[PDB]
Amino acid sequence: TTAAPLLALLRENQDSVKTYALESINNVVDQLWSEISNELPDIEALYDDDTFSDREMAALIASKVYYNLGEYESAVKYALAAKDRFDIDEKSQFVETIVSKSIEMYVQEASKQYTKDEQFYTKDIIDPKLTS
Amino acid sequence: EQKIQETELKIRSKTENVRRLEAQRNALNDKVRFIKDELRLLQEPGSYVGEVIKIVSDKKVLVKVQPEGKYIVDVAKDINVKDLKASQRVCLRSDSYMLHKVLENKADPLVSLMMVEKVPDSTYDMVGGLTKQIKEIKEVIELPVKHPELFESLGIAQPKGVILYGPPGTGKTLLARAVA
Amino acid sequence: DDFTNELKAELDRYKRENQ
Amino acid sequence: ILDKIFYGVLDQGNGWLYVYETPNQDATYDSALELVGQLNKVVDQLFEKAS
Amino acid sequence: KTIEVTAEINCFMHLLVQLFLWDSKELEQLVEFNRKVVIPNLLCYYNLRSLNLINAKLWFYIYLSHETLARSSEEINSDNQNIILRSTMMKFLKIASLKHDNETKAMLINLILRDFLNNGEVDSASDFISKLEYPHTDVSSSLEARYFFYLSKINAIQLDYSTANEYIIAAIRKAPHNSKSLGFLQQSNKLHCCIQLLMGDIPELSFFHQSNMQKSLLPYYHLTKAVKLGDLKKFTSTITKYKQLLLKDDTYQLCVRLRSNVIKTGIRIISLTYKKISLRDICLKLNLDSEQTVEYMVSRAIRDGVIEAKINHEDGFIETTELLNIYDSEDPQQVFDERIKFANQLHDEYLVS
Amino acid sequence: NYEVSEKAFLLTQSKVSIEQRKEAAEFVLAKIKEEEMAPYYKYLCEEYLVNNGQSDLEHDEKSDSLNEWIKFDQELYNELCKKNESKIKELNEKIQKLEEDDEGELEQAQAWINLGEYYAQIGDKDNAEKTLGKSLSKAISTGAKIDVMLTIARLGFFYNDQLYVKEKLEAVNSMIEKGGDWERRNRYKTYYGIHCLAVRNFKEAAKLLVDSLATFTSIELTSYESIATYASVTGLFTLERTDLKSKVIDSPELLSLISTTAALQSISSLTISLYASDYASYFPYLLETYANVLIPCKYLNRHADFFVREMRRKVYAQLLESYKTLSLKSMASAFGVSVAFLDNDLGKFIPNKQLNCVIDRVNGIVETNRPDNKNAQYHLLVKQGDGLLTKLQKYGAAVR
Amino acid sequence: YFKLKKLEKEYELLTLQEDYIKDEQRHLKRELKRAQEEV
Amino acid sequence: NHKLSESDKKSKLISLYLLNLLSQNNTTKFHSELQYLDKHIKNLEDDSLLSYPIKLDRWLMEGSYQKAWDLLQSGSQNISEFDSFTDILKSAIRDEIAKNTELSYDFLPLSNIKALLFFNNEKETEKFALERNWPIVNSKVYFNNQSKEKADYEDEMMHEEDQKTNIIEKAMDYAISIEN
Amino acid sequence: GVEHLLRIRLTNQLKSLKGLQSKLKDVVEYLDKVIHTILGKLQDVFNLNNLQKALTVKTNDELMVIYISNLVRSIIAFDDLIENKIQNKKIQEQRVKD
Repeated sequence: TTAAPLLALLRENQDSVKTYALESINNVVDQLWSEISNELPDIEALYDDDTFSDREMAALIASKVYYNLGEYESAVKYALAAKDRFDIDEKSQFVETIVSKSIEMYVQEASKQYTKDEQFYTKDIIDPKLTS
Repeated sequence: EQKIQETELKIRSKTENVRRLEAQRNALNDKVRFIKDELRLLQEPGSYVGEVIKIVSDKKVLVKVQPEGKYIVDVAKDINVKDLKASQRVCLRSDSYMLHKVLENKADPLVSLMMVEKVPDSTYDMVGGLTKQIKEIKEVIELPVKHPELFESLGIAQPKGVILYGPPGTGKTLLARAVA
Repeated sequence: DDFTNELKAELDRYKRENQ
Repeated sequence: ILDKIFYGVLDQGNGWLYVYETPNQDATYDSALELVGQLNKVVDQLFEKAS
Repeated sequence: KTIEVTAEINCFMHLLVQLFLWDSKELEQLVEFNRKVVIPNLLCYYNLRSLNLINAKLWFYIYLSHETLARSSEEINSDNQNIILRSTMMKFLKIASLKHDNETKAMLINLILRDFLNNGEVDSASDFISKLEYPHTDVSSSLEARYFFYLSKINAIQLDYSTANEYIIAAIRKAPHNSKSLGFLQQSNKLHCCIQLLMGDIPELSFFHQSNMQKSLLPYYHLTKAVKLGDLKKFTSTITKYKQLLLKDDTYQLCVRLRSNVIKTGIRIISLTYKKISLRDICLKLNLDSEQTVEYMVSRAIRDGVIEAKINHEDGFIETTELLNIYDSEDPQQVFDERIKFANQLHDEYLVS
Repeated sequence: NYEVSEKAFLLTQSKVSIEQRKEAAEFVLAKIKEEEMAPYYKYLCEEYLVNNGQSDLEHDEKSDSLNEWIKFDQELYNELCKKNESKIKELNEKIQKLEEDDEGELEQAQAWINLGEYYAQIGDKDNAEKTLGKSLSKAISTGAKIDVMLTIARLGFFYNDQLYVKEKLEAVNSMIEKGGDWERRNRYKTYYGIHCLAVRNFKEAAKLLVDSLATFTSIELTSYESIATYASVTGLFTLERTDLKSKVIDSPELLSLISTTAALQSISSLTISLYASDYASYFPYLLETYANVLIPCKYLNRHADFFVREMRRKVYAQLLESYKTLSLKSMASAFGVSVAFLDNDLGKFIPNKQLNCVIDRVNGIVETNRPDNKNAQYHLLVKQGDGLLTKLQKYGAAVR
Repeated sequence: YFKLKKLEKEYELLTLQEDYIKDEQRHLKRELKRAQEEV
Repeated sequence: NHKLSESDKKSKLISLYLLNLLSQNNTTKFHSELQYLDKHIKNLEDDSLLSYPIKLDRWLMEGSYQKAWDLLQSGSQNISEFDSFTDILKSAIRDEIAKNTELSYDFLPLSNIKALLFFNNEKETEKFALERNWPIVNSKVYFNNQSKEKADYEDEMMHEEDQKTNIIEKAMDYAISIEN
Repeated sequence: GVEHLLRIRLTNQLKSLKGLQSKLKDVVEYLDKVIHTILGKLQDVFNLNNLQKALTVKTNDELMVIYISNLVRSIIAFDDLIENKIQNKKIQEQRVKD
């Protein structure tokens, strides 16, 4: 039970090299997670690039790991940024759990925001992603 | 759906806390009430000690009370008079004249003098030299008391009295205690 | 042990004659 | 010295008497040791009864 | 309908259980079927609240056989089978929620932790422990000891003698009854003895004599004496003899770890208390231990904190401190703080009950 | 009872001097087949097979004795049986008649006392005990306790049991009455000395054993010689030299004792040694005492080199305190010990906290520091606090 | 979600009682001290 | 477990890998790698190649710096690709050996320190003594075992004053445990 | 009657600093006035934290014995508490049975 062949490739450069690993890692994050957590700084590093636009796919893997650790606010954010790979109709243990936390977060924000404003959900004061 | 479960869960955490905390609140609360009850209690004029002369059948007991003279009182509704007996030292109410408790009965040594000694401490192992006496004393006292049935079956009578005569104070009084 | 005390006895006795 | 009336020592290596005496403190090894002994016994008794 | 469905699900748990240990048809053969009942048609039925309607036994028995390797000795030499089981159980640990499924969460931790300890990285440990830490009201005494034991062993590898000590001592409390006073107690006890040796030295062997299996105790005695008396020659020759022991226990690592300590223990016995102690006596002893590092070793010792000293090699003398009436101020400060903590915890235990 | 037990112990614990084993085997042989005691004879034969000095003959060759019979044997079952028939038959008829009539409450006890004789003699434990214990339940004289007290004793020496013997010893002693009575005290006093020397606290033993109010024998609860030697010997080991000149050469009992025997080397030679403060004299004497008195003994064999090591420590210690800058070259040469012995057993002593000796082994010089200091008390205070502490975690393990 | 609301009602009663008990133990304790002095 | 794609350069990579792991100074990683191997016994002992890194790891712990240094210099493997590690490993040992020496000696000759550090050129030893910041007098190095305040932190060590204060707070913990 | 109508360390220390602060104010005011008894007093105080420092070291060894004493005391009390739990236990068990 090793993620090490795949994890090793993230530390090398060329976009092709990064792509080949990502998609292998994606399927088995939930399964392989103990090893994958230690490579977490590097996976965040893929995300922070915007010349390499498979940022969203990094983000999705990273979210899974963030959940398992118990940083739920952080996972939720990365899950949003993943976009076309966050699908809520798939309904796994992954998807269900971060969805729960997402409604939670809007609700919290929506208390504070109602007292200030009466139009906020139509505006860019709060996250369109959250809204969508 | 998940949200609903977590809340359900928060309920389970909350009840255990109330239960532990609630039980201590009862105990401490009770301690305040208890003192309060004593504070009220203490304002009685007290009870008299009295001695039962005799129980009667009428639901009355004749009591010779020690601070005062002698009184006929009507015992409590919580006991009979066949739930009592004569020679008991009693606590009688000065207020309602009912035997609130019975203590203990007057002890067997009484009058100018007289000594009763329960469990005699002497034995034939406490004095020696009694090889001559041991067979003799056994038949005269032990065998009739311990077996009445023998004496009866034989048709020998039980002796009425025994007289012991000897040099004084050697262990004559001591032997009597042993056999007892 | 039983053995030690003896080994030691013998060592002591050897010194002692040369003491 | 063995009887311990005055705390000196004899210095065989040079032929002097040297001041051994600067004193100890009592009643603190002793105090503890007593407390300990009673307590262990009191726990043991109570345990038999409980069970 | 409620009653009927529960009754079946319980019935199945018994049936599989009875069907292992004493009524199986071969444990390895049966694994497939166990995996089949769990993954479809069981987790799917549960509403994420199970603690008693799934049990350690099913995963314990399946995994136990894969590690036995004498009723199995694989079925694929690629190692597909066992890797997949490690993944499937790792996947389950996600499925046991971080607010619910609490007893079942812990059972997963014990199994996963074992497999890494036998043969793997044991810094993979680090995540599992953090995840484990959440309010629990349902994790049993047996499971706790098992936890403590895996945890100590890991920390022992990492070189924290102290952490593993507190945990190991805790382990052998609570759980041991008559079914945990058996083989589990023996594994635990081996580690508990070792740990004391590495941190310092082990208490007397008198206590251990009547509280454990005698068969184990004789090899443990042999190992402890060699370390305590401090002779290197004793330690190797002993290590050679109980090869079979160290292998069964999964403690071949002791041989590397204990060795430094033995050589240290052999200087320590010798009470270098006088103002100067001659160099020659210490060189004399060391020669048997060390063929080229007589000066290095005496130096090594001083840096460690075994003896405070001065050496000159010109004058060839060791000057040292008194290794007898040490233990002074602030040694009570450490004791005073630590002993109060122990007292508060016991008072707390009185209040709860 | 005691001379049988004593010579069976002596017999097995033999490897030196011909007449010891020979004479032992003869007395054991004579008594144990007269007596209905099969099971200790068996034990004797088990324990003394594949040993030197054999007086067993069934396959052996290792025999050095001139008596070729102490093997478990079939003659046994004719001597034992005709006696066992006689005794069972007499006693059966006797118990039946006495108990029918119901004469007294003290004939009844005499009838159950006869089965405790019978039963300790064949060597049953539990039958002997509960047959006699009836008498104590039907307590009506303190006699009942005296039979309880005697029976634990007999059995005790035969088995060589500390623990249920201690338990029964305590329970019967403490009971209803207690008393200063002579042979309840003589028996309590030796037996307490036995056990506490066994635990290795040793001071507790000393407190009762060294002190004796018995100037004459107690036969089968111990020989006069036997207790007396044992009290002097524990005296020496475990008590100070301030104590020694007080009590352990200046009690008037010891004086009538040293009159006729001084082969005990501890009522004479070692006591004198200790007083005089020597260590040129001492160590020779100790070895001679170890062989002559400790190893024949049933009680002081088991404490071997501990007994040795602490006494050599005590003598070094009383010297170490009296002097300061001390010439180890001079000591090691001429106070009757070898050089090599002196260093390594001095060094064996030092880490255990048994001497505050400030050594340099080969530079030839020793100095002295105070034997107590603040540090020494703090270290041992800490020892006892964690002793205490652990037991409470145990209380809160099963309860709670 | 409608469900959740039903569960909040039962939760809310518990939180309010639980906090109230704390305040009570503390008053009771002072009152216990004074009243003992009064008897 | 897998047997069917095995080679002998395998033995040499894993050993290069253990050593690489050693120079970085992580005991836990080292041990972890040994466990990972197919068996504990078979692999560690059987391989000549594996033997070099375990042996070096034991003696580094032990204090037997000189045996380990000597073994790398003379080595077969030294020619190959232990060559790479030799320069890192040398600096690491010499650093440890300089600290042992700093503690142990009040004074020692300059000639002695040049040989222990595994130099034989006078000049290099002056540079290293200076790096370490030791005064040197003529013919001799003098050592100062030279502490400073701090080396990271962790309170019970004083952000702002008083272990006595740490006692007052931990006193509130045990004095709250009394009153109530 | 005073009570009838109405029904340590931190304070001691706070009041002390309060004092120091006031002593300081007075001095600053005096300094303004200048550019006597008070001065003499300030110098004296100073002469008699610094001087105390060395002696506090001795106090600590004696205090450490006192902390070890505390350790024992908790254990004696603990013994009475334990007893209370058993008595309770017996009652509880009897209650269930009836």
